[PDB]
Amino acid sequence: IPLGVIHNSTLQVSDVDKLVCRDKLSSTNQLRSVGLNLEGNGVATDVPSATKRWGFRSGVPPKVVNYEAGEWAENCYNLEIKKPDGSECLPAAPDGIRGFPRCRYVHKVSGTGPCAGDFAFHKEGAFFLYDRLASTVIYRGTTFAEGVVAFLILPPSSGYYSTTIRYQATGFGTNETEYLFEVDNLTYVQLESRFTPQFLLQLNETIYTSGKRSNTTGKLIWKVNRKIRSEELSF
Amino acid sequence: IPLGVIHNSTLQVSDVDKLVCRDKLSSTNQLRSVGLNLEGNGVATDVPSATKRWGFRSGVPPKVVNYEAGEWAENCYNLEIKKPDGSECLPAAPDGIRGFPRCRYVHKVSGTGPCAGDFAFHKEGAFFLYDRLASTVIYRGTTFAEGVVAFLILPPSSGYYSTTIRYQATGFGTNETEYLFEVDNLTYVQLESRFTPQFLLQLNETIYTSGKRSNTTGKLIWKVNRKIRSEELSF
Amino acid sequence: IPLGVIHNSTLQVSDVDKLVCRDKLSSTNQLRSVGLNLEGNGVATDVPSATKRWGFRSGVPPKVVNYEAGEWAENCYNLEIKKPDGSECLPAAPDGIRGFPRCRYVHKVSGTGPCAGDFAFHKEGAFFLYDRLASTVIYRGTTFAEGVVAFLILPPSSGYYSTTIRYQATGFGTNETEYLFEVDNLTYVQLESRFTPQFLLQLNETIYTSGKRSNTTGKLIWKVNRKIRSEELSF
Amino acid sequence: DVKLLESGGGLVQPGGSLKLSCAASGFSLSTSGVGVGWFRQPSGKGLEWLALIWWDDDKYYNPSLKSQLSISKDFSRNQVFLKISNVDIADTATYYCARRDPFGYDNAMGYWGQGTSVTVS
Amino acid sequence: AIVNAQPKCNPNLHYWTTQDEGAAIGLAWIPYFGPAAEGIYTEGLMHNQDGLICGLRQLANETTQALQLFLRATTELRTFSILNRKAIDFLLQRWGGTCHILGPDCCIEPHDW
Amino acid sequence: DIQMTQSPASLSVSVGETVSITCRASENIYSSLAWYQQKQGKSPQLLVYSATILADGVPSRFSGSGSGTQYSLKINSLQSEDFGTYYCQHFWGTPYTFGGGTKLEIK
Amino acid sequence: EVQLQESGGGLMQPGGSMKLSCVASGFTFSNYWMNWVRQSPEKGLEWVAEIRLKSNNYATHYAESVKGRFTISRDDSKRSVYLQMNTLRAEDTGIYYCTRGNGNYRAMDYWGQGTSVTVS
Amino acid sequence: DIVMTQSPLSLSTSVGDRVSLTCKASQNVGTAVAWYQQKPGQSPKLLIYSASNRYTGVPDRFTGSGSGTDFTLTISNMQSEDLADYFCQQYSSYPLTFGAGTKLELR
Ligand SMILES: *[C@@H]1O[C@H](CO)[C@@H](O[C@@H]2O[C@H](CO)[C@@H](O[C@@H]3O[C@H](CO[C@H]4O[C@H](CO)[C@@H](O)[C@H](O)[C@@H]4O)[C@@H](O)[C@H](O[C@H]4O[C@H](CO)[C@@H](O)[C@H](O)[C@@H]4O)[C@@H]3O)[C@H](O)[C@H]2NC(C)=O)[C@H](O)[C@H]1NC(C)=O
Ligand SMILES: *[C@@H]1O[C@H](CO)[C@@H](O[C@@H]2O[C@H](CO)[C@@H](O[C@@H]3O[C@H](CO)[C@@H](O)[C@H](O[C@H]4O[C@H](CO)[C@@H](O)[C@H](O)[C@@H]4O)[C@@H]3O)[C@H](O)[C@H]2NC(C)=O)[C@H](O)[C@H]1NC(C)=O
Ligand SMILES: *[C@@H]1O[C@H](CO)[C@@H](O[C@@H]2O[C@H](CO)[C@@H](O[C@@H]3O[C@H](CO)[C@@H](O)[C@H](O[C@H]4O[C@H](CO)[C@@H](O)[C@H](O)[C@@H]4O)[C@@H]3O)[C@H](O)[C@H]2NC(C)=O)[C@H](O)[C@H]1NC(C)=O
Ligand SMILES: *[C@@H]1O[C@H](CO)[C@@H](O[C@@H]2O[C@H](CO)[C@@H](O[C@@H]3O[C@H](CO)[C@@H](O)[C@H](O[C@H]4O[C@H](CO)[C@@H](O)[C@H](O)[C@@H]4O)[C@@H]3O)[C@H](O)[C@H]2NC(C)=O)[C@H](O)[C@H]1NC(C)=O
Ligand SMILES: *[C@@H]1O[C@H](CO)[C@@H](O[C@@H]2O[C@H](CO)[C@@H](O[C@@H]3O[C@H](CO)[C@@H](O)[C@H](O)[C@@H]3O)[C@H](O)[C@H]2NC(C)=O)[C@H](O)[C@H]1NC(C)=O
Ligand SMILES: *[C@@H]1O[C@H](CO)[C@@H](O[C@@H]2O[C@H](CO)[C@@H](O)[C@H](O)[C@H]2NC(C)=O)[C@H](O)[C@H]1NC(C)=O
Ligand SMILES: *[C@@H]1O[C@H](CO)[C@@H](O[C@@H]2O[C@H](CO)[C@@H](O)[C@H](O)[C@H]2NC(C)=O)[C@H](O)[C@H]1NC(C)=O
Ligand SMILES: *[C@@H]1O[C@H](CO)[C@@H](O[C@@H]2O[C@H](CO)[C@@H](O)[C@H](O)[C@H]2NC(C)=O)[C@H](O)[C@H]1NC(C)=O
Ligand SMILES: *[C@@H]1O[C@H](CO)[C@@H](O)[C@H](O)[C@H]1NC(C)=O
Ligand SMILES: *[C@@H]1O[C@H](CO)[C@@H](O)[C@H](O)[C@H]1NC(C)=O
Ligand SMILES: *[C@@H]1O[C@H](CO)[C@@H](O)[C@H](O)[C@H]1NC(C)=O
Repeated sequence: IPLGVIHNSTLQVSDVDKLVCRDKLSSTNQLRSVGLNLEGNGVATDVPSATKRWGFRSGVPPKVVNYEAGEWAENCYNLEIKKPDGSECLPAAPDGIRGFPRCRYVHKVSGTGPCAGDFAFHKEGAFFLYDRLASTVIYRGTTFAEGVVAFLILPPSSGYYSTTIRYQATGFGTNETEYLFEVDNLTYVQLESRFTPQFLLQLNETIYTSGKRSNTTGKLIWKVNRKIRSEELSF
Repeated sequence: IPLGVIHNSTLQVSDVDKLVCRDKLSSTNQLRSVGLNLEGNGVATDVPSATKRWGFRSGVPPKVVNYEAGEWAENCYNLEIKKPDGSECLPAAPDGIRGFPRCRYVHKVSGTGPCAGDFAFHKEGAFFLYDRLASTVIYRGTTFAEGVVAFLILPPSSGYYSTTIRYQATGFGTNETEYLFEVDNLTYVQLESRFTPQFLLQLNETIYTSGKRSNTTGKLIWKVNRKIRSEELSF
Repeated sequence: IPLGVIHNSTLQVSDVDKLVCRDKLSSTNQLRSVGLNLEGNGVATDVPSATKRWGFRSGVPPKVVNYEAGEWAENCYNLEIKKPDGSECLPAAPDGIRGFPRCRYVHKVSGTGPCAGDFAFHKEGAFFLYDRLASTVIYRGTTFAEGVVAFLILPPSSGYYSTTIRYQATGFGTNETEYLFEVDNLTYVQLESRFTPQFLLQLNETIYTSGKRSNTTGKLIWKVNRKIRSEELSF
Repeated sequence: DVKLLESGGGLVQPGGSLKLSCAASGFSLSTSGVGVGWFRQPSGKGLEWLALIWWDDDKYYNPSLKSQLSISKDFSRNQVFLKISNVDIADTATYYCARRDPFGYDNAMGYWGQGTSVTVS
Repeated sequence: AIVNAQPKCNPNLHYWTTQDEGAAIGLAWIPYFGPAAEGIYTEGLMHNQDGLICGLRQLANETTQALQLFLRATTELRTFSILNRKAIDFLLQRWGGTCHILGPDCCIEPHDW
Repeated sequence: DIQMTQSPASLSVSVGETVSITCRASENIYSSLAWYQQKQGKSPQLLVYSATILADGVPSRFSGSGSGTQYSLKINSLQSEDFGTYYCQHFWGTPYTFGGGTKLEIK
Repeated sequence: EVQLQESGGGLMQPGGSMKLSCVASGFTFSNYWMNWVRQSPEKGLEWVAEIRLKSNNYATHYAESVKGRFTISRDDSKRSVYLQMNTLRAEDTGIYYCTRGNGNYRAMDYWGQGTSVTVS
Repeated sequence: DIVMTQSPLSLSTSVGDRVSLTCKASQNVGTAVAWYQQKPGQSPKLLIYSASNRYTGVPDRFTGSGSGTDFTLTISNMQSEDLADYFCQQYSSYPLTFGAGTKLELR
């Protein structure tokens, strides 16, 4: 495994057959294993694509690795998904696991679907990052921010209190999977694509105000396109 | 973290900007992480003060650290304390935890009180020492001897079978907390202060002999000051 | 702990007071901790002797150690033994434990006996090898191949799908212990000694063919010596 | 020569449950392949089968009663047991324990319990 | 520099390892498209050239005996490493001594002009 | 105890000829098997270390094969220095066993 | 190079006893165990006995056809070996050898010149 | 499940009668059958083992025969002490089955 090297104010690859002393490791505190946010590569954040990126495998056991502190994520996820028969799906997090420190918008999902396999796994192999431990597998509950890790040789409440967007899932891990936004105990809006957290956040302009607000014994789903809100377009 | 260094037959602090070869680490077996007994600093051993030294915090998770073998303790403690509603308080010890090897007088306590928080913690941050693992948190049951740890660079049945003094607690973790000595299924003596383990041990001169010995359907508490024993001064 | 050293194309013992540079550790990937199969020393594989080699101790806690990949075993064992009162005996394997990768003939045993102690232990101290972790203790279920470990400094489905011989135990951990081979829900043959896995395998020449085959409401035991098969010699 | 001993539950209400047991005071039951079992004779009726238990840890039941019948044992005390869900008047019978007698060939059982009985009310 | 115990050495070494350099396809880097959990194993054969295999068994037995005590002395439960520590002492045995040429160390090359 | 045999009981040869010797035995999981030769007036000398590893100072011409009940000795070509008789043995542990040997007859 | 030499051979009357022996140098005894073998035109080479290293508490073995007719001894300060024949019965006329070798090979890699021992 | 029957369902007897009883079944028991004797207040004691061997300590008055689905029990020289409810049982298949039984009365 190659290490980044900072020298002549640029990155250099450690994997050479001569280690010239121009780079020196005076102490172990020059070492870093910092995590990086996958999102920083411009990777799409639509929740449907997030689902597309997870493998749903059974077979080989999960592993985790310790890593150095790293960059903030705008988007992160919490998951409650269960199998259609009401079986729990995906293991409870192991001791010492807690959600990532700085997500701006943790997305929370619940609902059921086939939830194939037992250990999930990222289709690209990207790490899930929980606090300071990278993982190859998704844990229940707590937030995982997709990312990668690198190793290099070195020469206020809103920072975590922010978080919006909780929604239901219909099916899971398959092409047929669908999501519906939920506010005020109302399931609504298909969330198909192209919606930033703020795009969705502004939809709360309708909550207890400009629309929706099913003041009935049950909740009504609106199909997103008022045209967008799709008020009274529920079926 | 500084390391002790033995050189010129004296301790020296490792944290210097030049490491002169006069000190040499020929092998890793010169290294030591030995624990030290807090009691060796003359710290009071009265059980009420021991209680005063524990924080009762909830919040940050417990941690432990491996350490080298170390000095004998005259006083150590076992704890069964529970919340007033009968809830268990403080986690069961983790695997591989066992009581300190050489305590002369393990003190055992049981009873209930508010037992605030969930992880206790030492108010001075002193380590709890279980066998070979230092801890920031108190575990149920097994003995922890208060201590600290240091790292330095180096150039018969009674040893564990001894142990006396088991007693009840009234309340816990608060100024109002009180303790009563117990022998022969009798709760007695407030144990307020100034009592060495031997001071208390000699009080067994009354057991089945010179006093107390409530040969009744119940047990009577005596309030310590025969004046000390406070025989028949129970209320 | 001495390390093997390969130099001048021969093994050499690392424990010398001078480390001549003729041996060089250019990287950590020259290091190996490889396991070795005890069976490669000609040690008997009769199941009764395997039982003779296990201590059945209670007392000191189990430990395991990580080790490098190593040689194939012809014989390995799985165990379901329980105490005579129906108590489980021996702990379930810890997480990450799985059976050895290449056993040709895993032997499986079930049944009950006194199963003295709680941690077993090898009488010679030989390691049990589970996957990549050596152990001082037997775990339930999964295969352990007896072996030892060494550390040295360096300068298709049948490979695991093979496996035969499952049998009952009568008593356990004691001189009186006895085993009976089982096929077709029939308990038979004392398996006293001298039987290679193939010696036993050829006995399936009788299954649904040349003998035994108790086509009754129950199964009959035959006492091994057709003379060997001991057909109709059950009592 | 084994002093097998009958034991069991007392009178029960119909729609109740029953526990039955026996013990082999004359034998350890440690020989492999030992089979013991239960059968019953309501009203002077023939040997209705109930269950089989093997020292090799094998269990069998009469399928007609199996839905409400379970086998248990306690070898450390040479004990065998039955549990019966939904005991009612159709379950009133004499009851017996049994053991292989020729031992090891064709079941050969054979050896019998003292006899007990169960009623409901 | 050791010789075999009365036990009988089988000179053959048939072994398996988890090592597998590279990847067959880029997706094989990914556990999702990775080999079955037993597929990691690879295997090979060695022969007792120069008595090495048999020597290895004896060495292993001695090492096992030494190791047993060390493990008793450990406090950690699963002892995942040791070799790293051994590498440290490999270096410590060679370093921190005075060392120009006169000391019997550091493999100093002969001096040219 | 393991029993063993060898064939041909002798082989007539010519110089530079490729030759081989069959040796058979009760099964031996050990590859411990080895070969040696002797000359009249001479103490036996090892030709190959157990299995196929050649004894030190043995010419590259020497070879061998097999495991279990069947194994062999091979020589790529012959030199007059190789005249003698040849053997194989069971060193699997104890008691040791030896082949009746063969004779290197000359054409 | 082993410096081995053999002694105590030659003709003896039947029904006797003798201690056939060897001596060697340049290969320390501390690293090995030794074997005696015998050969005849009528027999070919045959194993006679095994002498374990003191780590095995000097355990020994003999071919079953000769067992109890011979015992062995060794002296690791003298680097010497004894066949200690219990008997000199008959058919003992084959050439005797004593061998040693690397434990990671087998004892065949060293041998004596051999000796003749015969019975009348 | 498998049908078991016996006959005669009852038999009048007198001393010295040669008793003949039979047991029949839907399935070919193959001789894995046994016969039993019972009296009130008593266990159904074994009489016949494997369609032939009377159980040890059984008097030799008791003999039996047959294979497949057909079996018999007979009593030579019957004695009044032999009145009993008689049974048979199938050991070749299960759930276990037994004959409906028979009874005898001397007179
Ligand atoms: C590294 O490798 C060496 C071998 O090179 C191993 O050494 C073995 O060590 C064990 C003991 O640790 C030895 O076993 C002992 O054998 C004695 C003889 O058994 C034989 O004799 C009997 C009686 O005639 C025969 O029935 C049987 O077939 C054998 O021929 C036993 O008497 C010993 O038992 C006594 O002590 C043991 C240990 O306390 C008790 O458990 C017994 O109950 C009894 O009290 C003992 O079993 C073995 O012979 C050694 N072999 C060799 C070749 O040296 C090491 O074990 C190995 N290192 C490690 C750590 O595994
Ligand atoms: C859509 O609009 C509605 C308003 O029409 C909005 O509802 C509002 O939500 C906030 C937050 O829940 C409410 O204010 C809260 O009041 C409670 C009780 O006093 C406080 O405890 C809350 O403080 C906690 O949470 C804060 C925010 O995380 C923390 O900063 C703080 O430390 C506490 O943890 C909080 O102040 C407000 O009363 C309602 N108002 C109404 C009319 O509903 C809703 O949030 C909007 N939808 C979305 C998805 O944003
Ligand atoms: C106050 O005085 C009373 C006596 O008036 C005293 O009670 C005594 O306690 C000891 C210890 O419990 C008793 O002796 C024990 O007897 C049992 C049974 O035979 C033994 O098993 C005990 O041995 C175990 O414990 C020992 C001490 O730890 C170990 O050394 C040993 O290995 C065993 O583990 C032990 O010998 C004695 O009989 C009573 N006597 C009476 C009359 O009560 C009491 O201990 C005193 N109070 C205090 C707090 O010291
Ligand atoms: C003694 O002889 C009997 C035959 O008289 C023999 O029974 C045979 O066992 C094999 C294996 O169980 C049977 O073949 C199997 O058939 C099933 C169903 O189609 C397959 O699923 C099995 O395949 C699995 O197992 C294979 C072997 O491990 C794997 O290679 C494969 O990937 C699958 O996991 C298997 O093909 C066969 O039908 C019976 N035949 C009869 C007549 O019983 C028995 O095994 C012999 N006894 C012993 C102990 O060997
Ligand atoms: C199940 O296994 C039993 C046990 O072997 C089988 O019983 C056997 O049945 C055969 C067929 O009748 C018997 O052979 C017969 O023997 C008599 C004399 O003993 C002879 O007169 C007949 O001509 C015939 O050869 C055999 O004796 C009997 N027992 C044994 C051990 O062979 C049974 O057939 C098997 N089948 C089933 C479904 O039970
Ligand atoms: C979800 O996906 C499945 C498969 O991807 C769809 O079923 C396939 O549809 C295609 C045509 O688009 C057919 O050619 C295949 O034969 C079908 N089977 C397969 C490949 O699984 C299904 O229609 C999709 N439905 C939704 C709404 O997601
Ligand atoms: C236990 O402690 C509490 C507080 O330490 C006592 O209550 C306080 O008493 C002081 C006077 O000593 C008052 O000024 C405070 O207002 C009280 N409240 C506080 C500070 O908690 C209580 O009296 C003590 N009782 C006993 C017997 O322990
Ligand atoms: C199993 O072992 C025990 C003890 O090893 C046997 O009982 C001992 O038998 C010897 C004679 O062989 C007596 O001298 C001892 O006094 C007995 N008690 C001991 C030492 O435990 C027992 O007979 C053995 N039985 C079987 C069949 O394994
Ligand atoms: C939403 O519904 C739940 C029941 O599903 C109810 O407990 C809760 O009070 C509701 N939320 C609000 C804010 O009324
Ligand atoms: C003390 O009391 C307990 C019940 O709380 C009782 O079990 C025990 O026997 C008593 N102790 C003695 C030594 O009598
Ligand atoms: C063996 O017996 C078990 C019951 O103990 C039964 O479930 C199983 O079907 C039997 N095996 C076969 C292959 O019939």
